[PDB]
Amino acid sequence: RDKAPVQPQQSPAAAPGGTDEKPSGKERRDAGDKDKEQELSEEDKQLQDELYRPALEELRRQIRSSTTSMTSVPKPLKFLRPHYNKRFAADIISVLAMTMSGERECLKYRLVGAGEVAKEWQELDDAEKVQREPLLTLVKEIVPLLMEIEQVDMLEKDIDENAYAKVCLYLTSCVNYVPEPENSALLRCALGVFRKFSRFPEALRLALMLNDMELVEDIFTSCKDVVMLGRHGVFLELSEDVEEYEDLTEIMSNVQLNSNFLALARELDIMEPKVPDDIYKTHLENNRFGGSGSQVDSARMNLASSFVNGFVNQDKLLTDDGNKWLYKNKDHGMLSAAASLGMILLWDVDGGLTQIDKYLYSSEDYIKSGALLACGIVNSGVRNECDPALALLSDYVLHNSNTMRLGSIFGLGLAYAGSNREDVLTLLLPVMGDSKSSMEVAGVTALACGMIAVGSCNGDVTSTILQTIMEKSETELKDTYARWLPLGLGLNHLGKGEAIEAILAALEVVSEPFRSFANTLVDVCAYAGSGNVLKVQQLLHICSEHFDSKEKEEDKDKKEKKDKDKKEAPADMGAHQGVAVLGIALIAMGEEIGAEMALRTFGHLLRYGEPTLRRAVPLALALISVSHDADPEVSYNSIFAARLAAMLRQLAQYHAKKGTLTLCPYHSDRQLMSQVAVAGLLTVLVSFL
Amino acid sequence: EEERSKVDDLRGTPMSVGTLEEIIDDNHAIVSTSVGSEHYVSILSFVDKDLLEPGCSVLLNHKVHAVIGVLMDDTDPLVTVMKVEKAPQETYADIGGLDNQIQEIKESVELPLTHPEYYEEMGIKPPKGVILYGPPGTGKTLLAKAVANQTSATFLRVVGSELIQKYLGDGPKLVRELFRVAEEHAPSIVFIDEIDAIGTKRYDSNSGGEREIQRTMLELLNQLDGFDSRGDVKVIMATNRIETLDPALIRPGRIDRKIEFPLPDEKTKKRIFQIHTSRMTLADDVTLDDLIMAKDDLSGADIKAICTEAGLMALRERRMKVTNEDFKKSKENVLYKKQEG
Repeated sequence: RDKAPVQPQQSPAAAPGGTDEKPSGKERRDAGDKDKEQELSEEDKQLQDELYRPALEELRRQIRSSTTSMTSVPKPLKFLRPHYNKRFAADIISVLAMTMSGERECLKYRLVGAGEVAKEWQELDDAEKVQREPLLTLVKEIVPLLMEIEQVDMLEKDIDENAYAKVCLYLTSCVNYVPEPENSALLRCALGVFRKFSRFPEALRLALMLNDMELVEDIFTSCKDVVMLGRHGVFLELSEDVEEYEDLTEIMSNVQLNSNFLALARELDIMEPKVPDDIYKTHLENNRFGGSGSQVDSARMNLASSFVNGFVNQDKLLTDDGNKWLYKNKDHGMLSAAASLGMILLWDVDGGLTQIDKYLYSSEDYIKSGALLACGIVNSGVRNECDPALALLSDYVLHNSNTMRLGSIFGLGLAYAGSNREDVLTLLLPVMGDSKSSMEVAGVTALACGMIAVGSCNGDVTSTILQTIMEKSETELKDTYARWLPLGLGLNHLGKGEAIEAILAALEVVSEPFRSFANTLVDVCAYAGSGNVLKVQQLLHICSEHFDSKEKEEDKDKKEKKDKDKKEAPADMGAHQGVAVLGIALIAMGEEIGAEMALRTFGHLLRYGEPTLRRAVPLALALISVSHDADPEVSYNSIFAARLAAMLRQLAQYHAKKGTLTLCPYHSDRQLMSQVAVAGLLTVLVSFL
Repeated sequence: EEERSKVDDLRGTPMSVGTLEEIIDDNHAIVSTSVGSEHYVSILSFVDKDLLEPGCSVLLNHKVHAVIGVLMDDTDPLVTVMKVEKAPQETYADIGGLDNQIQEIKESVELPLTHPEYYEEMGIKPPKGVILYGPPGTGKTLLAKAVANQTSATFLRVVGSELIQKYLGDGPKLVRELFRVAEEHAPSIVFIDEIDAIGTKRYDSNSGGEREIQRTMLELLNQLDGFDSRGDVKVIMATNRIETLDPALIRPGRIDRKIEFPLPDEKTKKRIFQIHTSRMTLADDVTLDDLIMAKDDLSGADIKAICTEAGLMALRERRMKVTNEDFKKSKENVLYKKQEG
């Protein structure tokens, strides 16, 4: 109707006209009024007036909430103590209490730091449990633990909307936009409601982000309570890091309850179903052995081809293909070929000893040292290959068993990940105290103790890596030491959630840009990735640093950091000119499934002229795809037809055919512009089943 | 560095716009540009002397008229009619129950680009394209297939031979560039909607006779035949009347595929209907089944557009909710639309 009968009712100040007009306005409050509430300029004078004055607070929050305010709007509701499935309930509850209580939670969440906003927050939580459309109420009620009692208060009936919808969008947006400390509340209260619930790989991805040891005991009494079985042994062992299968095999070495979790969840039963079934359902032919194994000769390309043939795995045929192929081979390639029988067969525990045993203790140092390297390759649960190598290791400067130290300290780094294995590190004290002029002694020292030490409890600054810091800064020689020791330093820094070890090594370490490059290595490895863009604008500024190798690793951190929100991962690094930066993006594509935009970047990155960068393209190019596939390969044949390029092409052919185990060895590969002695360890980036 | 501050004087002060025409094989390029002015340019920079090619434009000095640089300029009606871009939001999950029809073209939309390997592992080379058809008026339901194909590569949809029939040939030529600019955009996909060539008879503007319109379609395939073109542009083609097309279009391509569009059945109409009313809130008495259960031989467009009549009166009352009391009674209007119209 017209506002002529109802409009001058705001003019009197008598109590009965208010106490019946406000219930009369409550009936018309289903649409608020006729219109956009142009009573405001006349009824804002009624502020100073004071029985049913909380109903006057309802009118006042109704009209101030009706037009616009950020702090004075929820003040009549916090003064009101709301009192006295509907359209009106959707109005004053849904949009008005959602937006109004939302700005009260934001304004007091940023302002003060009461219980009133907790009571209103639980009331709105209950009202949106009535409304039952989550998603927006949830993401609003994150920013007020509050979210803990919100989840256990909310979770009674609906499982997959809160679990799938809430835990999907808030897990992804929590690692994406939100900083870290509330993600622990996600993980713990999600451990509560998922502890109530079935389909346990939600809790196993909670074990992925948590890395908790109680969780695997609860999910093994519960996932033994739910008797597939060896398959969750498989992605259990794939999912788990270095620590919790050794803590798991020690507390389950105590209890075990059927001993089949000691069978599955240490080793050997992720791997017993696969390799026969790998032979069975797949049938791989011979003309890539012969054709791709025919790609000419030259003891390099041929040597690489042995590696390519070797990583073929239809039987361990290229293993037992005669003799005179390794006799053509030379020292560090003899390491690569002695380890290549390791690479053909990362299973066959009993067959590993009886195949490598001919090449064990042979006439050649590289055959025996790469042979124990192969013993470290084939398995990770044997630990009886240690002692024939372990006993020999000491040489005190540069004898044979230091190369067995390289293959056996590295291959034993492949072998075990304990709570903290300490006996092998007490063996590692005369290794770094030995300090051979061979790089990969301290190389596989840092990398191997890092593989022992990735997933440490927020890292540690213990005397192991503290000792290799002090003995690192002891000798400033052969800067590959100053690169690959901060490798294993940052590997021990992995396992962090909140580590101040960048500040600790910042105080101990920093100097002339060898150890400032150590500073940027700890800066890389301590910062795995979250919504933490301040180090990304730090990346923007110190990306322009005149020393152009802290540029290399510091800009190289990007594929670790933004690996999930990968749409921003295309950047203009190719549009820059510091050619190692084009190398950095060339790393940053990598190996996943590799969409058309990535191969489109390999359109330009495929065509470059420097042999380390033209060498650098087919590696990640054929890692990212594990004609179509062979079309860029024959395009590389069109590129060259140097020797490096030929080797790079061979590597690409090999490629053609946050788990830390796939995170380490390519950052171990990042110093490739060097000797084949370095490439003797190039075959230790064991990141594929 | 210094070269930039050196040849700018030779360029300087201004430079004209020429039209690249022909070459003396010594690389002295004879051009006809307004008005018909020639020149001879063998100059060392920025060329790429070969590929600038006859039938293009150049930029000439004043003294004396040497082309020091070239451009690719469009704009033009050529590039404009192909694009942009788009990828509308609809998907191939929208049309259910016909999956047997799209699962056929699934490998046809998939195998090029995505999942290419078993094409060349078989090595049998099936890059033959597709043809489409169906009753009564369909092909936007096939656009519901085509709106899904936007997830891969790049696409252009064209309608008819109309650009030829607007005037005496003119040849195919506007189709020629549209065919060979798809080579410029290759790999891509191009589709022509509901070929009306001899299906429809009369022309707009001036055209004739039959043979010049017959041959511009005959050249359409004969250019696509082709001699000898690998270029894809995987060719999608459709007309809802299989009669009027010259049957010889099938054998060169697409040979293997012309999709048959089945008319909707009872449960397909049920599968289709709720996708619309999912967003439009129905009242309590509204039921999907009974209405379309009694109604026969509908179209997906109608069963989509039957909800719009309730989007009037309920929106005339400004109501978010559909009412079957209207949706029944208002359906008579769309029923009157099919019955009397």
